[PDB]
Amino acid sequence: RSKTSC
Amino acid sequence: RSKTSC
Amino acid sequence: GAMGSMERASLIQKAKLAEQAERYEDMAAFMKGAVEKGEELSCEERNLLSVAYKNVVGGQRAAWRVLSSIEQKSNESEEKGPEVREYREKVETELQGVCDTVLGLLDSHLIKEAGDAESRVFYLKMKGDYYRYLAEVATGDDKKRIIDSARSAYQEAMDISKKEMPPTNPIRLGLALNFSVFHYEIANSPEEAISLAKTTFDEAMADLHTLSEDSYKDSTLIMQLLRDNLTLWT
Amino acid sequence: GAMGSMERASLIQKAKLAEQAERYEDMAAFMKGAVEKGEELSCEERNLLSVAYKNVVGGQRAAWRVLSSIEQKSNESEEKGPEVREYREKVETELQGVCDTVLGLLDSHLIKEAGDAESRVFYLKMKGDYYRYLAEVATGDDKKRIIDSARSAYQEAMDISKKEMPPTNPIRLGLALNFSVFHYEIANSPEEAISLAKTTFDEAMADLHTLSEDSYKDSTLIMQLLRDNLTLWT
Ligand SMILES: [Ca+2]
Ligand SMILES: [Ca+2]
Ligand SMILES: [Cl-]
Ligand SMILES: [Cl-]
Ligand code: NA
Ligand code: NA
Ligand code: NA
Ligand code: NA
Ligand code: NA
Ligand code: NA
Ligand code: NA
Ligand code: NA
Ligand code: NA
Ligand code: NA
Repeated sequence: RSKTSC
Repeated sequence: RSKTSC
Repeated sequence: GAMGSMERASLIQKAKLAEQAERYEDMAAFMKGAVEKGEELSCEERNLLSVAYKNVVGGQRAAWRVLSSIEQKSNESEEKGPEVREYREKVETELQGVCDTVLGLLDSHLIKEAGDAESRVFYLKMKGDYYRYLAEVATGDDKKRIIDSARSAYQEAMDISKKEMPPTNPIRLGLALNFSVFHYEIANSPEEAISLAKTTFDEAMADLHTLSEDSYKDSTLIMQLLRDNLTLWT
Repeated sequence: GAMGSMERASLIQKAKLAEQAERYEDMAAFMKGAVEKGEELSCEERNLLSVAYKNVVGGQRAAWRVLSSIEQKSNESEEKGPEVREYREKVETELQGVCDTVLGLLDSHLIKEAGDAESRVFYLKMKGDYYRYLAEVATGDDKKRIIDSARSAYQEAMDISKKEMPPTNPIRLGLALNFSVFHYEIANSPEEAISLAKTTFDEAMADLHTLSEDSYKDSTLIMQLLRDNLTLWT
């Protein structure tokens, strides 16, 4: 999975 | 913590 | 009930899907719907019911403990108003409602229709468990009656399980595990807790030789939980 | 609203308690109540709003993916009836409702009152994010309009952030991160995704020398997420 902002 | 049944 | 229009089989199917999705509130509502169809539950269906509500109340209990800890420290400390108490009470009330819902299903009418040892002990253990969760947050006129309701349910389950099941039976083992935790955490009886855990462990150990490889694995898993508690308590 | 009778400050306090208890649905409802008081949100309050709904929709998205996978395999396979589709649709509808709720708060009236770059970019990025989550489950007449709404919101946020913020600004960095994921996952534009992630990373790298130790740590954390994606995509 591509990471998005935490 | 005391363990209880899963 | 909002599940009154759905087929029993479809409710069971969707409970299994919700479990796969880790949607335990949905799972619980589906299984509540299935129970309210009025037919007895199979072994697999009983376990779905138990898994669903255990996860729901487990999250509430964890949240309640966080908030109670914050509240206890506020009472040691700058005054920040009623908000901590209010929100702890909100979570507490929601937890009590789930427990009441489960106890209502057991009383109407799962227990009275349960005649086999495996079903009756299962439901009575559940009754003890959900009174125990009520007892964890009780601080009032009926904390003692709640504790005695948990004890009474566990005791009836124990009496049946000892007469009707082998010492390695996983339901018997999980019941004794939880009743020993009741003794240690709720009833202020750590010696009773330790005694029950030891005796339960030792009697199961002596019966393992009768079991298949798969049943051996099921029983030793729960025996390890008894051991973990004995190590914590002694 | 059920929060209309609670003080704004008490809603914020309880949002922080719910976060500590990992009660993110409660957290979101508290922050929705705070927004509906009509005052602008501070930086800390904006982050509470974002954390709450991100966790709520994050759980729904994870559940939707599990159920969609099961549904896709059923369509490859024995027929088991409408239940998988029905339950996937249930979760999907609940997810769309949360997204609509967030977008409603942004449109009434957070964005129009947001004049500083740090608030306006924050809210526009959020608008892009929640249209992106709608796009993930869209399969209809308006999938394209939903995608263009996400793109348009992200683009406006990008234009402001490039004019008004340094390349290491964590909001700018997180916006570019998520817009690059939009390009890769939603818009079928992997080359645009890679280009944006690289350029964003390289321009931040060249600005790190201006930062405190603490800001350096904040910026490099997000730069590592850009790097992780570039490694996955190339
Ligand atoms: Ca019967
Ligand atoms: Ca303003
Ligand atoms: Cl509250
Ligand atoms: Cl459904
Ligand atoms: Na039927
Ligand atoms: Na019956
Ligand atoms: Na207060
Ligand atoms: Na027997
Ligand atoms: Na020890
Ligand atoms: Na006020
Ligand atoms: Na305002
Ligand atoms: Na079916
Ligand atoms: Na600036
Ligand atoms: Na690679």
